[PDB]
Amino acid sequence: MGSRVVILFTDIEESTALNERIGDRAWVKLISSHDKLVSDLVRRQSGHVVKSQGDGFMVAFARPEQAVRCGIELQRALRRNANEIRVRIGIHMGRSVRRGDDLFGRNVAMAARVAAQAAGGEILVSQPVRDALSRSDGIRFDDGREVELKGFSGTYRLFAVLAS
Amino acid sequence: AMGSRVVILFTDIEESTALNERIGDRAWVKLISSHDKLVSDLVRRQSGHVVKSQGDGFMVAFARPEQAVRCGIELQRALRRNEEIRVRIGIHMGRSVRRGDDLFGRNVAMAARVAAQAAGGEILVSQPVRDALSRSDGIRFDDGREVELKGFSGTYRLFAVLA
Ligand SMILES: Nc1nc2c(ncn2[C@@H]2O[C@H](COP(=O)(O)OP(=O)(O)OP(=O)(O)O)[C@@H](O)[C@H]2O)c(=O)[nH]1
Ligand SMILES: Nc1nc2c(ncn2[C@@H]2O[C@H](COP(=O)(O)OP(=O)(O)OP(=O)(O)O)[C@@H](O)[C@H]2O)c(=O)[nH]1
Ligand SMILES: [Ca+2]
Ligand SMILES: [Ca+2]
Ligand SMILES: [Cl-]
Repeated sequence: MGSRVVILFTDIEESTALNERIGDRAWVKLISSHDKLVSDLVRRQSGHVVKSQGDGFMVAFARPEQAVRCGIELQRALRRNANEIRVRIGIHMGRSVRRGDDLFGRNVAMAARVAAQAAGGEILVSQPVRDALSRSDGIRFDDGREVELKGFSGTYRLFAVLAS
Repeated sequence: AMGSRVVILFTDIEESTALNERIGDRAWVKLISSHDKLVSDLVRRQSGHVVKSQGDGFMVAFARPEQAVRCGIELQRALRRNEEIRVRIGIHMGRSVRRGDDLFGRNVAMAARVAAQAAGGEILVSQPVRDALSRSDGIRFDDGREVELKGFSGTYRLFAVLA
């Protein structure tokens, strides 16, 4: 049930406080610019922005390498811009159900919680994504850390992407 | 805060992930599709407009606060009539920027925080909503509770609808 897909979630760290700080006029411009940045970078990695969930986006890729490369590029771009917003990025892969312009299923929820575990400026991936990229000549991960994810039983090991 | 005055309602299913894990994707997708249909129908009955589906819920715009509250009341009633789904409902009003079929601004964020504060089966409204319904619209509230909302300074008094 469901087609295999790689799901990437983004989320701006403390976006409400930011909005309150800079005001709605500045916020609308900021988020408009951010939307364009993400959309552009996703299309460069042949991804698809499924929808804008909260202060971020749900993005679908066919291959985990594309998702990680996208996340790496986004974090680089946001760092360049600051010279400020920090974004969390989470990536998970598995089967999920398509419904119009949306994806449903436990693996969508899992991807969202992986992103929620990430610090601002960090890209976290689930164990299946890390394992799928175990032999990448360019992508590098840390040793991972164990967490429990809301709504799920057991423990999960999440891995941070180490970019050059 | 900028834009036009709008009443924003958020719905959010309580512990939807645990529910999904319990019944599986096949059953969950069937359940959420049914739920989407239910919410859409009830929103339209009160002249509301579903702006988008935020998480396992919806962001909905209404012109008047009584419309939003009546929608919430009817939704909670319908879910009770009904694999059990409990939903938090939060309602706030204020100026927000409406562009590209979306709503932006601090009052959107505030509405989301109000919904997050609500218990499953509860309809919580901000003080501006409560004050706007002081007239006999056939709606009653509790005495309110004072809480901190993430991202905002100070406290806010939120009122539960007594249906
Ligand atoms: N919770 C929720 N938020 C939504 C929804 N739709 C749009 N949003 C937006 O998502 C934002 C929610 O902020 P959060 O990400 O939960 O919290 P934050 O202020 O960024 O703080 P962090 O915990 O660091 O992320 C609001 O500003 C809303 O405008 C929705 O359906 N549910
Ligand atoms: N966090 C987050 N979730 C999203 C987003 N877009 C869609 N979702 C879905 O919304 C659901 C979020 O789960 P939560 O509402 O935070 O948690 P829950 O399991 O319902 O438990 P509660 O805290 O009681 O609501 C998941 O099923 C996600 O797949 C998004 O942009 N951010
Ligand atoms: Ca955020
Ligand atoms: Ca929920
Ligand atoms: Cl979590």
